[PDB]
Amino acid sequence: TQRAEAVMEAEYERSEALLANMLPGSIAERLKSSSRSVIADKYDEVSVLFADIVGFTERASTTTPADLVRFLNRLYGAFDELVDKHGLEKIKVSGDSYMVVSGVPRARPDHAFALADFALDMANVAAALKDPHGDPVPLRMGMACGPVVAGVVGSRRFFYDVWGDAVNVASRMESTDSVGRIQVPEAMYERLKNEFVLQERGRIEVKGKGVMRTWYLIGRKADE
Amino acid sequence: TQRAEAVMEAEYERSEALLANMLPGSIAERLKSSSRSVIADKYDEVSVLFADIVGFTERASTTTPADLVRFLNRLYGAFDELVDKHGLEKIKVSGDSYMVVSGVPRARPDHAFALADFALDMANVAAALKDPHGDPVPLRMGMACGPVVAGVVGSRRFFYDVWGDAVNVASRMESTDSVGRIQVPEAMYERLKNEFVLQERGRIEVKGKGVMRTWYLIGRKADE
Ligand SMILES: CNc1ccccc1C(=O)O[C@H]1[C@@H](O)[C@H](n2cnc3c(=O)[nH]c(N)nc32)O[C@@H]1COP(=O)(O)OP(=O)(O)OP(=O)(O)O
Ligand SMILES: CNc1ccccc1C(=O)O[C@H]1[C@@H](O)[C@H](n2cnc3c(=O)[nH]c(N)nc32)O[C@@H]1COP(=O)(O)OP(=O)(O)OP(=O)(O)O
Ligand SMILES: [Mn+2]
Ligand SMILES: [Mn+2]
Ligand SMILES: [Mn+2]
Ligand SMILES: [Mn+2]
Repeated sequence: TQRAEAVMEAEYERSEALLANMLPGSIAERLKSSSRSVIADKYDEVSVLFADIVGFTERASTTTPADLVRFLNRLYGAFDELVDKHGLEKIKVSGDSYMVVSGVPRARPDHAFALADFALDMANVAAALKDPHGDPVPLRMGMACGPVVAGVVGSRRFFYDVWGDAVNVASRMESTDSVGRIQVPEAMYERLKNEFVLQERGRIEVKGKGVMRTWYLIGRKADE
Repeated sequence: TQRAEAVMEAEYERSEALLANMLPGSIAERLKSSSRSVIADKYDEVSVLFADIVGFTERASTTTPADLVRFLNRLYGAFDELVDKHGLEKIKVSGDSYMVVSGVPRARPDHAFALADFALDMANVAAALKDPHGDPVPLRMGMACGPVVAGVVGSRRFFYDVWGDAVNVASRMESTDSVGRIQVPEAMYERLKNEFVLQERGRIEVKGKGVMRTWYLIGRKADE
């Protein structure tokens, strides 16, 4: 029975390790509580980041669809290493778009700073990496902070997603960005300007907000 | 020892039941195994659908953020039962977006017809129901077909997903679609046209493909 008792726990360890990989800590437990209630938690202030590969579909002429997924897995493996180093939250991946959130599931007041350190690190990572044909991997990166709702929707193939205004403006900060830069709205610049160094881009038209003044994040302030 | 076995059996069962709903079973094993290969399998003939709710962010003015998440779970959970009815593959609910696939894991000659019957059924069920404020639920829908790659990318937050040209043009079919219509490209039209009624929209600009002749799925043909 020991040859089965040890194997049942070895299979439990593998199962728990997968669930852990796919879901944040508290979320996996909530989904095993066998609570019929839905997971929708309000968060007062979180920072969200989107990073998106510049001209990914043009690569479909020189690269096969399977090698493009092998590319994504390689590049995301490098980014996943970086999210663990910074202790942040990877939410999801939408093709060539990588979403990282700071301040969920465990809220933290320095969310903005931590994501800003992350974005600058991510910039240095992609800058060092080559696509399937030895060429560079250009990125558009945008951030935003604010009230968000995080939770799990649906009965199958579910994940912990986050919804809110800050995901909507961070999405625009990324799409409206010039390749190689980290774009932030006026609201985040206000949060960052004390510890970070930023360059004013100017006015920008948002797809659902209107017109905003934007800033580019270049690095931490010199400690001297 | 007696009470120890009683709880440990149940805990093992929670993880397995949770895990069962989270991924296709054989990909969960490939993920629990020590394989260094990319979980990426090529599939020839698959149809992909993208749905997205029209003006979701604006509903936050009348509905609380958590009731919006509860709504998304009520709405897409209803469609989750419709995918099963049609024997298709739900990929995810991301933001207010939904991805359903036809032709993975098992290939079916009617992959395009089965997903077209599903989208039309989905458009009828959405039309028959209200949002929490009592207003209608207008959707944008896009469909496409062709060779696809299905699997998992990255080392953290494993999620079973689908990539390819079909998922690229289905997302553009949805984003560029008029509200309440189901948009498909010329290639998809050419597949459906002998069992379904289609109306040409015409040549429209789509990102990464140029100018495409698009159509609107209207409904099934009168079998006399
Ligand atoms: C033959 N095409 C592919 C083969 C293998 C893997 C991916 C593709 C592919 O075309 O991926 C694209 C979308 O399907 C894929 N994609 C986007 N959203 C989703 C999504 O939500 N799900 C999946 N599975 N794939 C998605 O991302 C890719 C890039 O989309 P963007 O919209 O970001 O544009 P871009 O070419 O990079 O130029 P630009 O953005 O700088 O203007
Ligand atoms: C204050 N906003 C909210 C409060 C509670 C619940 C949801 C929201 C909200 O705005 O959710 C949006 C994103 O935060 C949330 N979201 C989560 N992840 C993502 C993501 O990766 N991308 C985007 N764009 N949005 C995301 O999805 C939601 C819908 O996004 P869309 O841009 O598709 O819809 P729309 O702009 O309302 O209308 P239309 O253009 O479709 O007509
Ligand atoms: Mn891109
Ligand atoms: Mn993208
Ligand atoms: Mn929407
Ligand atoms: Mn969306």
